[PDB]
Amino acid sequence: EDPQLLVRVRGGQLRGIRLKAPGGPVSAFLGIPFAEPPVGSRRFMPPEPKRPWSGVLDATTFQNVCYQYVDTLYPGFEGTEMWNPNRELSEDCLYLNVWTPYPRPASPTPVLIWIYGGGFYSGAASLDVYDGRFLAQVEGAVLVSMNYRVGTFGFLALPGSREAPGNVGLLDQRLALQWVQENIAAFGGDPMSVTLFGESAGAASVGMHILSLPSRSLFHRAVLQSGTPNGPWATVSAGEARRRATLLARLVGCAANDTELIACLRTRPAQDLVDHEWHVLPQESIFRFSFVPVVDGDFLSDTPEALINTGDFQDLQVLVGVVKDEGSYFLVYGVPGFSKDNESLISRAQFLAGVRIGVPQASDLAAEAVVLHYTDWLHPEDPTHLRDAMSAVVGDHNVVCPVAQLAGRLAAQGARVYAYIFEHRASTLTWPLWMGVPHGYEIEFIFGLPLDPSLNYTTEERIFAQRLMKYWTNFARTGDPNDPRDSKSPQWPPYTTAAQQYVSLNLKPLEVRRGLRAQTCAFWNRFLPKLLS
Amino acid sequence: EGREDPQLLVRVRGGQLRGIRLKAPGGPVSAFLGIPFAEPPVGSRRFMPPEPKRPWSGVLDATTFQNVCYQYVDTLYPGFEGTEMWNPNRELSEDCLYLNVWTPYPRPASPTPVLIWIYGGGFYSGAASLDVYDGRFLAQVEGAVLVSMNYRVGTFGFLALPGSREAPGNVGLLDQRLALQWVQENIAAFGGDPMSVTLFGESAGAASVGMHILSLPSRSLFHRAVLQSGTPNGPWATVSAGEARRRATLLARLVGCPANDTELIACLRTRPAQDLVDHEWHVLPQESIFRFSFVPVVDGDFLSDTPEALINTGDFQDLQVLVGVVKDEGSYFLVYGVPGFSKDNESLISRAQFLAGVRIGVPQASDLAAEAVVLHYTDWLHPEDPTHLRDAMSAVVGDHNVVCPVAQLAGRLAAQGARVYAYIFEHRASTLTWPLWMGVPHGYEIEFIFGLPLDPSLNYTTEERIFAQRLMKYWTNFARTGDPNDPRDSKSPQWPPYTTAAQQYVSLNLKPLEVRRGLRAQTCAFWNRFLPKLLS
Ligand SMILES: CCN(CC)CCNS(=O)(=O)c1cccc(C(F)(F)F)c1
Ligand SMILES: CCN(CC)CCNS(=O)(=O)c1cccc(C(F)(F)F)c1
Ligand SMILES: CCN(CC)CCNS(=O)(=O)c1cccc(C(F)(F)F)c1
Ligand SMILES: *[C@@H]1O[C@H](CO)[C@@H](O)[C@H](O)[C@H]1NC(C)=O
Repeated sequence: EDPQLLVRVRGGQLRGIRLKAPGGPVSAFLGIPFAEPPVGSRRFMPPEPKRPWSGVLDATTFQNVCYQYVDTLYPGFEGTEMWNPNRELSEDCLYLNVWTPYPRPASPTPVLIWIYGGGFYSGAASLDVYDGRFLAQVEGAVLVSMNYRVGTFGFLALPGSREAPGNVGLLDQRLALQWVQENIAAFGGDPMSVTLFGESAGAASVGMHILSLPSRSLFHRAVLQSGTPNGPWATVSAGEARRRATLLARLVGCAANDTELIACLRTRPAQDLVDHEWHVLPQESIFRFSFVPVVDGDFLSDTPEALINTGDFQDLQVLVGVVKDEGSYFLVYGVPGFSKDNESLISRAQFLAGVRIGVPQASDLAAEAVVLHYTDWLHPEDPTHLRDAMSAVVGDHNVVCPVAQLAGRLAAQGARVYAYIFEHRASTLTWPLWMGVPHGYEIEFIFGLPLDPSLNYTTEERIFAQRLMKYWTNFARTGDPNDPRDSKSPQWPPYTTAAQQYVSLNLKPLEVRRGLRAQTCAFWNRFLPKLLS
Repeated sequence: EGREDPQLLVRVRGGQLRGIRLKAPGGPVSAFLGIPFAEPPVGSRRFMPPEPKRPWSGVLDATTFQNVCYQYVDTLYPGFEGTEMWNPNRELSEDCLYLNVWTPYPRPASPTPVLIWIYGGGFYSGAASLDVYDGRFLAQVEGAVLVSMNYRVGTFGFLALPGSREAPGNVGLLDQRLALQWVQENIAAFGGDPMSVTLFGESAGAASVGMHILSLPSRSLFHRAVLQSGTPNGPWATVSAGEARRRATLLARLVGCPANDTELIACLRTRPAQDLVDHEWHVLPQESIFRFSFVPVVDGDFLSDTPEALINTGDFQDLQVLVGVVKDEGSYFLVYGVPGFSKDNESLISRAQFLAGVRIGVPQASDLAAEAVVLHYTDWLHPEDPTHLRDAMSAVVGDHNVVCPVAQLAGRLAAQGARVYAYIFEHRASTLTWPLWMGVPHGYEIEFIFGLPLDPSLNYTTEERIFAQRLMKYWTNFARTGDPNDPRDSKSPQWPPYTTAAQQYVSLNLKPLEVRRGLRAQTCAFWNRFLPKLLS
């Protein structure tokens, strides 16, 4: 056997596998169990630390994907499949993955911990897009990724009940966080330098760890990509959670006590739960998800907004960002007149129709406010503008403005913030051009995929991917994405409340801009709330 | 007669006039001044609709300006030209219904298109005799027949107890209508063409013009319209009947005037004119700017419905209107009310002062509507910059009151059949006496349109003369033909009509015409489209 592939952790012995990255080998350990399989009566329950094992456990292969809805809108299409599960579905999914350089680091390496997205209803650490070999190999990072329970299995809550207190998916993450503290040293990783990063639902979990005291001792830095704990989609109230749980239970046939109800749910095949997962939304919406974290006054003392509005972030360091076209991706998923197979030019009417969807909570008047604000009064009926507007609304509503809000809140309250906007459209992107740089297409670059010679990316992009892996790791190492030996380019300045500087991430060297949709986000973050209050 | 100038003696329906030959830079003009067109609206005719002037005997000397209609006089800035130039320059009297006529010298042989000017001044002030309204240049240089007229302002012109016989409302507007009638009967005696009459006016004058377009009995008295920095629609140009009554009654109390409306009015008719003026500003519902106590009332008579209603639903194929604004419609008003602001400093305000100012500048806005205003005009990169705030404050006031109503008007008119030409006037006079920060304020296009820079003794620059002349060509071409362009100077930039499809309009300044798209389009969607929903 190969010594560089045998590791003893607190629970037993593991055998990793030696993988070939373009530039050299890396040691990988996949399918590492961090919890007792939360199946049977353990459904909806917090996770328990995994029992010790005998012999040498094989950790050379990806474990199962947590049970979730699978998308089927464009069957066999790379643009959607790249996010679908690539291993069997199982409730038995509590496993993590560690990549490290080969030979494993000589001195304690900073740790990256990735948390996936998928709107709290899908996702997996086995996705090719999340391949950790490149960062480990090129930047010599130790990189960790866990599976956590999504959808009903991870976030169905009957608040205040003992048998379904909610947030267990986030507990699954918190427990892998712990695992890394107890075990990562063995792989050469530095438990004293752990950066979390994540996108979409993932960025919000990161945020929620920032905001939950029990977690603030498991990491030292965060990166939130295209997602926040605050905002319209990442949390529900206890009353809203209770509502959906109860509704679902009704939907599969379970009207009495908390204990009785959940008991019956526990006796239901996975696909039954997923079969109705979607039917419990309060409105015909987009960028809305059925089972998400709940404000329980436990994991979350209060709402993320209350929490960011008054937290003390004296000792925090954070990288926050969006892409150029946060909204596009979502429109093809049920917004009348949109499709990836035509340029989706819309009429004024469909534009109105579509606003009541991307802002499901909006009053009649609140919606009119949006429409008037995003209409280009020079070309109020121009089909291209109307389409592009629809995207902007949805992206600004759900991502850009919430992010602007968090940055502003953090910076103002002591935190050290770096903000980007990601502006480069993949050469091999399979979505139409009208969607621009969609939600989730910075990831491949951060993870270093363009170095995969066979992915047919251009050289410019290979160079670009390398530049980001640096930023991200320099951040992990130092809390500052700036090369301490660079050099080009103009240096990435911290986001502040006074100047509000962020940078564009594109093929050209860094350019500094001021104000993250300042005027438009003022409208979302400052005025609209009055309009509904 | 017999030894006078045979070229200064004309007859009108009321009798014989003797006018005066005036000198202008380029030659002589004929001027007839203080021609009475109505019986003096005094004593028991105070507040009443004007009665047509009764013929006189002998030749009436029409060589000097008549009395200015009784009005409040600005004292904010004593002896300062900036303000003085708008103050009455003849004795104040309730006997003030007189018009003026300027024509070439000698008078034209073929019928000449006629320009009728109507002064602004909030309906609280204004005189056709101010220097800035001198027809001598348009007359001499373009061969225009120019008519300007006095009309009752303040209480005397617009105080109304709606529904009553003694104070029906709008008599100020009726004075004007009477002068238009006068032109239709008499203007041919001076060589003017009654088949070709063009109204024009600024601020309240502009609003006035709007109101004749909108008022059926006026729409045979003219053929074309110009509206400078004012509109019949908007926040300040009109009040409901309920609100007019509210203010009439309030004024009465303030002056001791407690057969119901009859008794009330009768008492008011016994008050010195000066006591009425002394109390005019107290009937305002809120601390404000760009609001005036006594303006036209929506009576369902002169004005059948509200101006807003009428422009929304009208048919204006036959209408040729030229409209526009100045770069800085709002600056002038700030120094008369908004704490922080003054002509004698650079008026850099704080955020606090800006929020306080928005309430004043938008007096009828709820707390929520005001937040909306403040969030729109705030620059969220620099929400505390004193210079930005100073200029946003100016822009709230300008947009709300002029630029957006004008935008609203052009939009509805074009959409409904009318030829509209729109402009923005961007040139600050080298001679302007206000501070730089005010930009090109409300009213400082007038001197150029009337051609005052041609007066050599006014110390304007050569460019400004060329420029003043260009603008007279535009105005006077539009008067002639309904189109401001020149068929003969065809190579020069064209001035396209404003259309809902392209919202085109031109910049007016020392440089050749530039065409632009969209009258503060986005910001006016706010004022014109959203804000009304925020309260509906
Ligand atoms: C990094 C993103 N891609 C591109 C290299 C990874 C692989 N595509 S896939 O896993 O998402 C996959 C796997 C199997 C089938 C299909 C489909 F083509 F049918 F869609 C796709
Ligand atoms: C990890 C990033 N994304 C891809 C960009 C994963 C899936 N997209 S989504 O969850 O964020 C999403 C996107 C669009 C529609 C829906 C649906 F719920 F309506 F189906 C979900
Ligand atoms: C119409 C011609 N203007 C030129 C700008 C003369 C000034 N009168 S005002 O209505 O425009 C005006 C000007 C300043 C203050 C006020 C007040 F009503 F608030 F007092 C009114
Ligand atoms: C114009 O200029 C002359 C000096 O060239 C000056 O004496 C005169 O007072 C000025 N008049 C005005 C109107 O300013």
